[PDB]
Amino acid sequence: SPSQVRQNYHQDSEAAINRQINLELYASYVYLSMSYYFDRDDVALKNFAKYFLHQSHEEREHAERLMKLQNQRGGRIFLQDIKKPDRDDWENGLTAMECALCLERSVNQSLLELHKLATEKNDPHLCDFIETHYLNEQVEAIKELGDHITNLRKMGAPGSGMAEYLFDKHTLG
Amino acid sequence: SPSQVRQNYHQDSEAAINRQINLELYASYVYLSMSYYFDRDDVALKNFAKYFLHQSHEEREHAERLMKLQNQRGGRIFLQDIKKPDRDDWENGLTAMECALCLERSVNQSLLELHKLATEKNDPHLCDFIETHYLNEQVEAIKELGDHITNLRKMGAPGSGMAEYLFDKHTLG
Amino acid sequence: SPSQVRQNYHQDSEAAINRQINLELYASYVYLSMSYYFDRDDVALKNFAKYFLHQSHEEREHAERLMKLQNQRGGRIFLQDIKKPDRDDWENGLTAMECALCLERSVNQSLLELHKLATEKNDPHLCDFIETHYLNEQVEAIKELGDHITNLRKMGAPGSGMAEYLFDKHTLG
Amino acid sequence: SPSQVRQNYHQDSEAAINRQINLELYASYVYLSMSYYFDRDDVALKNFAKYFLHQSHEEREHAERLMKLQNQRGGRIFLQDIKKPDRDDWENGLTAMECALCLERSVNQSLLELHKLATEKNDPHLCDFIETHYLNEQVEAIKELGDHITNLRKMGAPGSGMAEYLFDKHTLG
Amino acid sequence: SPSQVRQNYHQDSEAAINRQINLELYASYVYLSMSYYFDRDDVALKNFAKYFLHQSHEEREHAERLMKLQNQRGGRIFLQDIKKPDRDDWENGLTAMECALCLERSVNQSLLELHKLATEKNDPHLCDFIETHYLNEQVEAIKELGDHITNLRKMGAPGSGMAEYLFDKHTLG
Amino acid sequence: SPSQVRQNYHQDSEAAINRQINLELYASYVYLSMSYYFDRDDVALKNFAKYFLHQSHEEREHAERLMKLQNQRGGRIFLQDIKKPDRDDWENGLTAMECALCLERSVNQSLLELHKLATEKNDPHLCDFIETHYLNEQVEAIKELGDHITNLRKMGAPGSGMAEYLFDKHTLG
Ligand SMILES: [Fe+3]
Ligand SMILES: [Fe+3]
Ligand SMILES: [Fe+3]
Ligand SMILES: [Fe+3]
Ligand SMILES: [Fe+3]
Ligand SMILES: [Fe+3]
Repeated sequence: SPSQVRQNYHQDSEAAINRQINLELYASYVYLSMSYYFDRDDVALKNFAKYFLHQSHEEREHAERLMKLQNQRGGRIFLQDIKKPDRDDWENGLTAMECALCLERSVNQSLLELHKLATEKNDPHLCDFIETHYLNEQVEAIKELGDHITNLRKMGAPGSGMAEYLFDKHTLG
Repeated sequence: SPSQVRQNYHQDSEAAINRQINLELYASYVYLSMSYYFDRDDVALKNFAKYFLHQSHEEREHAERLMKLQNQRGGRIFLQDIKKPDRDDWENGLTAMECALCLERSVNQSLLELHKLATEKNDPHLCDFIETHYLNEQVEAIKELGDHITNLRKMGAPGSGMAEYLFDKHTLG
Repeated sequence: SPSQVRQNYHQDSEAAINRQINLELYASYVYLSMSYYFDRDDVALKNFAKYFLHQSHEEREHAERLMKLQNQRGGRIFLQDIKKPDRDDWENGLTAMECALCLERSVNQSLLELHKLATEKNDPHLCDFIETHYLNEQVEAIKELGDHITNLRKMGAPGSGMAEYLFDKHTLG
Repeated sequence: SPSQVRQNYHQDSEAAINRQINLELYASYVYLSMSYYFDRDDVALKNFAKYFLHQSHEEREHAERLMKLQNQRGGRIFLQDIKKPDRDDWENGLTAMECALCLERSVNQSLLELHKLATEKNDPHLCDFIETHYLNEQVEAIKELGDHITNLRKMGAPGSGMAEYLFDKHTLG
Repeated sequence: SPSQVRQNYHQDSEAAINRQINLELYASYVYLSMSYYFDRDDVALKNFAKYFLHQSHEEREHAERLMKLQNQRGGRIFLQDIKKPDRDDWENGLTAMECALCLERSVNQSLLELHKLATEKNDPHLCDFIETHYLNEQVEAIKELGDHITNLRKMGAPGSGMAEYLFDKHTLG
Repeated sequence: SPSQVRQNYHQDSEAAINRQINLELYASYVYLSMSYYFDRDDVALKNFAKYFLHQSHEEREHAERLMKLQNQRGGRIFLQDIKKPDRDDWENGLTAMECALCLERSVNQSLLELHKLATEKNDPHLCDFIETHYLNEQVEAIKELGDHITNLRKMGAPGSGMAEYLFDKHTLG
C-alpha cells in the first residue's frame, strides 16, 4: 500500500499538508473576491484589484507547491470544498487590507503549527521546506500589509476617499 | 433603382443606420464642446480636454464606420443637421463626466434598438456588425465613465478643486 | 441601488453569470485534481499533468473573465463554495480524458443555456460575449478531448500501459 | 452511433453544411474556369486571370473551413459531384464580373438561409461561425464586385476594349 | 467677468471667430458627404473619396485650431448647429470638384472679411494668425481645385467616365 | 477559327489534355475527401490529414498546370463535372494509402497514354512537357505510397491501432 518513495513521512504530516492545501486555496479564493470587488464601478480602485489578484495567484502557487510536496514525499492529496469568503462587500481599501492581514496571520499560524508538528515527528525535510518556502514569505507579506494599513490610517482612510485614491495611485501603482 | 449590392437590407434598417450616424456625430460634437470647454483659462484642465477630444475623434470614427457600412450594404446616406450640444458651460469635471455617461448610455440604447430592429428584420450581418464594433465598446466606455465618476465623487469633487486637479494629473494623465 | 453602468442587464442573466463563474472554478479545481493525480510516483505521467494543469489555468481565466464581465455590466459577484471533484483517484489517462470530456460538455451545455437565456432577455452584448469567448473554445476543447480519447482507445489504453506512455510522450509531449 | 463530440448539432444543420460545402466548391470551380478563360491568347487579360484564380483559391478555403467546422461539431461530410460551370466562354471582363456578382449573391443567400436555419435550431456556435467567417466577407466581395462592374460600365466596357485593358492594368494590377 | 488673459480682443472679433468655427465645421461636413458619396457602389471612385475625406479632416483641424485660438485670446466658444450639406447626390467628380471650389472660395472670403475686421479693430495677433494659418492655405487649396477642374474638363469629364476613372487613378492616386 | 498560337497541336491531344485536367481534379477531390476523413474525432490522425491535404493541393496544381499548357498551345479548356470520390468512409490509414496508390497508378497510366498519343501525333513539346512535369512525379509518388504501405503492413496495420498511431507520429510527422 505505501508508495515506493515514502520514507520518514508521517500520516499526521500528510493530513496537515492536505489541510494547508485547502487553506491556501481558500486564501486564494478570498484574494480573488477582494480583487474583483475592487473592480466594481462604484469602487473603481484598479491598483487594489491588481494587488489582490496578484495575492490570489501567489496563494494558488503556494497551494500547488504544497500539492507537489505532498506528491514528492509519497503522500496522497485529498481535496476538500473551497469555502466561500466570509464577505461579499469589503467596505473599502483599509478594511480589505485588515482582512488580508488577518488571513495571512492565520496562514502563518497554520504554517507554524505544521512546522511544529514536523519537528515533533522528526521530519527535517518538511521543516526545511516550510522554512524555505513559506515562513519568510509570510513575515514579508505580513510586514507589507502592516505598512499598507499604517499608511492608510495615517492618510485619513477610510473616512477620506482622497486618501484611498492617492494610496492606490502612489503606493500600489 | 436598388443597387446591385443590396441584398437582405431593409429600408427600416437603412433609416436606423442614418439616424445612428447623426447621433454619433452629435456625440462627437458634444465631446468636442466639452474638450474645448476644459481648455479655457478659467478651467485649465489639460487632461480632461485631451480625454474629451479623444472621445470626439472616436465618435467620428464610429460615424464614419457607420457610413461605410451603409455604403457596403447598398443603402444611401442621408445626412441631417448636427444639433448643438445642450450646454455651453459644463460647470466642472464631474458634471462633464456625468453628461458623457448620459450620452453614452443613450448611444448604447440607440444601438440596442438598432440591433433589435436588425434581429426582427432577420439581418444577421447587421447584427454581427453592431455586436462586433459597437456593443462591447459602449459597455467599456460606460464602465470607464462610471469608474471616473466614482473616483471623482470619492475624492471630493466638485466641491474640492484639489480633487479635480489630482484626478486630472493622476488618472487622465 | 442599481449601478450607474447597469443597462439592459437582467437579474436572471446576473444570476446565471454567477452560476457560470462557480462552474468554471469547479472545472478548474477538477483539472487541478487530475493534474496533481498524474504527478504521483505510482502514475508518473508528466505530460498528462502538464495538460490538466494548463486546463485548470485556462478555466480560472474563463472564470476571471466572467467575473470581469459581471462587473462591467453592473452586476454583483456572489461567490459560492467550490465543491470538491467527484473523484480522488482518476484510474488512468483514458478515464481522466473521458471525465474531462464530460466536464467540458457540461460547461458547454451551461454556456448554451446562458446564451439562450440572454437571447430570450434580448441582451445582445451578453450573447456576443458568450459567442466570442466561450462557445468556439468549448467546441475546440471537446474536439481535442475526443481526438485524445480516440487515440487512447486505438492504441490499446487503458489495458496497455505502453499505450499511455507513448501517448504521453508523443501527443501530449 | 453519434460522435462523442456532437452536442446541440442538428441533422438539418449538418445537411445544410454539406450543401454549403458543395456550393463553395462549385464557386471555386467557376472562378477557376473564369481565370483560365482570361489566360487565353485571344483574351489576354493577365490581371483578370489573377483575380479569378485568387477568388477560386479563396472559395476552396471557405469550403475547407466548412469541412473543418463539420468535423468539429461531430457531423459527417458527404461530398457530392462538383457541377461544371454554366459557361465555357465568358464573353469579356464585364460579363465575367457580372456572373461573379451573381454567384456571390447566391452564396450569400445560401449562407443567410443557413444562418436562419441555425437560429431556428438554436445553434449559437453555428450562427457565430457563419457571422464571423462568411457574412462580412460576402458583403465585402459583393461590394468589390459592384465597384468593379460600375467602373467597367463607366469606362465604356464591353464595347471598348481599351476600357477593359486599362481596367486590367490599373484596377486589378 | 472678462477673463484674466483677455487683452486687445474685441467682441466682434470673438463673434466672427465663432462664425468661422461654424463655417469650418460645415465645410468638414460637406467634404465628408462628398467622400462617402464617392464610396457608393454605383460611383466607385476610391481616390475621390480619399481626397474628400482628407479635406474633411483638414477642415476639422482648421476649426479645432480656431477654437484653440478663441480660448487663447480669452473669448468664449459658442457652437451652433452644423447644417446639412446642400446636396446628397454629387452627380460626378467634376461637379464635386466645382462645389468644393465654391466652398473654399466662400471660406476664403469669410477669412478675408475676418482679417479685415481684425485690422479695423487693430488686433495684430489675430491678423497674423489668419495670415499664417488660413490665407495661404486657402489660396493653395483653391489653386489645387482649379487645376483638378481644368484637368477634368480637358480630359472630357463629365461626359466620358473614362476621363474620371483615369483622373482618379493618375492624379488623385 | 484556330488561334494564332496553335501550331502542331492536334485535336485528339487537346481532348486528352481536357480529360487529364478532369482526372487531376477528381484526384484532388479524392485526396481532400481522405484528408477531411482523417480529421474526424473518431479517427484523429492529424498527419494523415496533412498528407492527404497536401496531395490534394498538389493535384490541383497539376491540373492548373495542365490548363495553362492547354491555353499555351492554343487549345480550348472544356471543364466537366468533378465526380464524387468512390468512398465516404476510408476505413483506416492503410486502406486510404492503398486507395491513393490505386489512384496514382491510374493517373500515371492516363499520363502514359497521353504521352503515347502525343508521340503518335509527333508533338515533341507535349511529350517533353509530360516527361518533365508529370512522369517522374508519378513514379516518385507511387514509390512513396508503396513505402508507406509496406511500413504500415509490417507495423501490424490495420489490425493494430498502435501501428497507425506510431506511423502517423514518426513517418508522416
Ligand atoms: Fe500563501
Ligand atoms: Fe461611438
Ligand atoms: Fe472554460
Ligand atoms: Fe466563399
Ligand atoms: Fe479650412
Ligand atoms: Fe497529379
